[PDB]
Amino acid sequence: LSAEDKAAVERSKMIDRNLREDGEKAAREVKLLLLGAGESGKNTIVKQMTGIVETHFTFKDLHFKMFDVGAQRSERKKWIHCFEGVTAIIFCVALSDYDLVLAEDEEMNRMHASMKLFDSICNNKWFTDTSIILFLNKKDLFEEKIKKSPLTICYPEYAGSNTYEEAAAYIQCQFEDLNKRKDTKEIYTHFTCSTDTKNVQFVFDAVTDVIIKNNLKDCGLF
Amino acid sequence: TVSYQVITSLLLGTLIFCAVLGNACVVAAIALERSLQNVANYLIGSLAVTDLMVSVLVLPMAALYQVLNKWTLGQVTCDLFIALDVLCCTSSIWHLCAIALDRYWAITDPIDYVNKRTPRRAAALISLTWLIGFLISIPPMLGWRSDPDACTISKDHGYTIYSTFGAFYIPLLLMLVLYGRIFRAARFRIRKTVKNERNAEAKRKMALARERKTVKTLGIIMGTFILCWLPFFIVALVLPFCESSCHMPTLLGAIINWLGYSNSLLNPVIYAYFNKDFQNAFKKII
Amino acid sequence: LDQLRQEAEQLKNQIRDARKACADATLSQITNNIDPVGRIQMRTRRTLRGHLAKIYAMHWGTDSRLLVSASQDGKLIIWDSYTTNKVHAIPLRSSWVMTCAYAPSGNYVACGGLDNICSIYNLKTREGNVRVSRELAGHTGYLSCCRFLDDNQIVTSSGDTTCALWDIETGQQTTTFTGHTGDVMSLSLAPDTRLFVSGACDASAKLWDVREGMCRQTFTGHESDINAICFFPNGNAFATGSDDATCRLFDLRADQELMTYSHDNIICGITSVSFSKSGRLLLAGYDDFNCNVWDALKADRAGVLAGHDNRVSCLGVTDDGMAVATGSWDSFLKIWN
Amino acid sequence: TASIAQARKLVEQLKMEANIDRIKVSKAAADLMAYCEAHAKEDPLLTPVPASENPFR
Ligand SMILES: CC(C)CCC[C@@H](C)[C@H]1CC[C@H]2[C@@H]3CC=C4C[C@@H](O)CC[C@]4(C)[C@H]3CC[C@]12C
Ligand SMILES: CC(C)CCC[C@@H](C)[C@H]1CC[C@H]2[C@@H]3CC=C4C[C@@H](O)CC[C@]4(C)[C@H]3CC[C@]12C
Ligand SMILES: COc1ccccc1OCCNCCCOc1ccc2c(c1)NC(=O)CO2
Repeated sequence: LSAEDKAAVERSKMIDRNLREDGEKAAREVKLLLLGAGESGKNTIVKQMTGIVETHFTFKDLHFKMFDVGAQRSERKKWIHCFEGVTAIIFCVALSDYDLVLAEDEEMNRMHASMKLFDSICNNKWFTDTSIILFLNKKDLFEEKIKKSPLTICYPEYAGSNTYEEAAAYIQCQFEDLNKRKDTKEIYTHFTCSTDTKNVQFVFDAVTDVIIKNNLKDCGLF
Repeated sequence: TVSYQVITSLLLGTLIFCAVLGNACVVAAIALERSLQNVANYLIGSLAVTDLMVSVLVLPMAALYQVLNKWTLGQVTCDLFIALDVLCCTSSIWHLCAIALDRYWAITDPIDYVNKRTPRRAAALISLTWLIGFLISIPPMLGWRSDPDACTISKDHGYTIYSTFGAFYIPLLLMLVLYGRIFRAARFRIRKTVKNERNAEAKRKMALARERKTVKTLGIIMGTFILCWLPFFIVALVLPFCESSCHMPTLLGAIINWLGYSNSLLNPVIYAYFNKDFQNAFKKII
Repeated sequence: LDQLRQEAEQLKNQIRDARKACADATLSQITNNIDPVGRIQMRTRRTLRGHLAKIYAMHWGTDSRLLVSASQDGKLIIWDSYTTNKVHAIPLRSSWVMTCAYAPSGNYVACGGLDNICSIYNLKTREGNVRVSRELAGHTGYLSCCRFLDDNQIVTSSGDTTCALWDIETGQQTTTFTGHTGDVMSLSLAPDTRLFVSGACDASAKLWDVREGMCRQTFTGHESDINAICFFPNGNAFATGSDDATCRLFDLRADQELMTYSHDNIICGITSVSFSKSGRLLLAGYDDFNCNVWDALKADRAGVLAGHDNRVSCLGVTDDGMAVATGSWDSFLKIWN
Repeated sequence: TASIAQARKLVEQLKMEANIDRIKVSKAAADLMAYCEAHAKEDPLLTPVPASENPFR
């Protein structure tokens, strides 16, 4: 109608097209939520690949944005729903922490704190159908520490011999038994160390598997 | 007439009304609810539109033909009816093919799914489907270079082979191949997953449940299409070649024709009534 | 230590007794003989579309037609509510926004979130574009709410259990408000901008003097986190909305709670609260996708606004009192009369 | 020395909150009712207005 009204309408249309273009660009992104109890190797994982840290990387033409909220030391349930709708949760746990108590002792193990955090995030109402890539870092240091000291310090009800393979298998079993949504989500467990160069490949494989299984569910085949 | 045309008309009208209602409900749900607006549902809704066009244009004239045992609408209307029947049925079958192909790409190429899959792809698939329908329906209008009481498609051998293979047999082969590859991919993904013994047994039970579910799904998908359209195209292929050797009973021919036509009624149930998103959308809108 | 704890206990008991002494009559008894508001029925006059992710905050401008909305698609969008036109679309450096504010002069907007930064954008430039004017970084937790006092002062609440008054020109914290033990989730300036109330996850509300930076009063009647807070237009009372499925009204001078707005069939949390122009109506957004209009004097459900398919995250009444805006997780804004 | 300092800070904050003067709840409720009655007419959401005066139709 009026010249100013027409200019406003054209401005709004241009803004609309820019917004839809930005949405199209951002839809071609795989969003990952990075978590872990303390510093259990998150930084190592990020190197291998304010208040929230964003790491963007493209692997095999697939773009990933990973959001780390470790420095956010507040009430998690006040913002955890902000990450509803991520493709996957990358949860990092240090295998060497089975004997270390904590930053402040508080007679609670670092491994038990990690297990509690994993249980809470895995069975969170916002992530009923979100998959978890479970990185178990520091396997070399864990092997040394299990050579020197028993695993019974962390898990008193342990019967296997003090060797890396079955100790790590028992730890993985303990972590994966915390999943109550066994018919809705899967846990992709990987033992990592500092020198490993296949972590990004493992994440890519887990993400492609998640995408394919979601498509199968949509087609009624899963 | 007194005891036969009434029940025949009642049954045919009930079928036509149910088909129209189902397809219209699917289209309305997709056009209303934003949770049903993606490429797959766009293909499904395009299939619903094609089946609705069937049930609105072709099915009434076919039902009148069935009840009166005679074509009363004239030669021009007979030609238009044949063209619409061919176009709409071909478009429906190739819509099934397009849905299968999109599912195959989504299951076998997650990278393409994330990066290069857009509603433009659904638009191109629908356009190609309708183009194939036009290509199958045009030769009768162009001449491909009688009985006034009956409306019958051309019985030329060349056009018979052309129409039957370009409308049902090549699509059937494509559907079989695509869903076989999809079945292999699904079986691989299901089997790749497989106290410790209790967890292992639970995982095995879940894998068996998923295998049975995918077998049931593909069985329903392929069996509906086959048991609806295969007898019709078998008859339409073998009958024109043995003109005098084999005769087709009228009752069996009518059963076969309407069995083929029931696919436009069963496709909504298969594609947008068994789907969880569609069920939730219906519950919300109701 | 222990003696100090006992003295603190005695002080708490003394405050409770002094507040119980003032409770002579109930607000329900005082308002029992007034005409009920009736059935309040509003209709969606406008629908604003263009956000592609959840909406977390909106704020009306002082002209009552321009509003700002913030969404996790990393977008700060300024809407003309009359024509539904979009005037600005600000690309956020961090997409994890949880609050936005409109300056009273209309020359600036602010936002913030999980980046712990309060970003101030200038809307009045020579070439007519929007550029980041300032970034306020001192907070060590997520920014939950912010409100301008003028073009150069802004008050923020943070998940680090702290509020802060910022001078925008220098970027420093002019004042820091401490005393909450949980994350501060909401913030409401008094009409004269001399005081402000804040609600936190400690199930407590606190009144702060802007000039002196001290907690005047503490109000504790909620049994869960306080998610929203709003000032009555008098400036002598305020309303708090918590996730115990209850809104509450507190009076500054009476120094206690007057009314509790709750229903048996309402069990979800309250995300946002606001008052009508006269303060007779209290509008509250809920997790169950609906907004409820309460009679603020009789505590009765006057009306329901049901037009969102996801959680109503925010709401705001215009300054002239003509319209109410709701913003939901379903990425749509709605203007109701 | 942090625990005793925090306890003393809480004690002085409690004293500052306690040494205030409060009015009656009946008086506060009467003031709220008076405000709502004095501004009841110019409240469009409480008092629906004709569409000719409605910017949102
Ligand atoms: C014309 C239409 C209605 C025909 C539909 C036929 C459907 C219902 C039939 C055809 C083939 C059938 C499947 C054949 C084999 C099996 C494997 C068995 O372990 C479970 C049942 C299951 C999975 C059947 C389910 C039902 C099934 C899919
Ligand atoms: C879901 C349902 C409705 C789909 C399948 C319906 C089937 C059973 C219906 C649809 C149309 C029907 C046909 C319509 C007309 C005639 C002609 C009559 O002289 C004999 C029966 C016969 C040949 C009917 C047989 C049954 C039939 C094929
Ligand atoms: C040969 O096919 C096709 C060829 C190419 C594409 C699609 C094709 O598929 C057509 C499906 N539709 C055929 C039947 C229409 O013709 C009749 C319908 C009902 C009738 C009769 C004929 N005759 C009766 O006696 C009474 O009922």
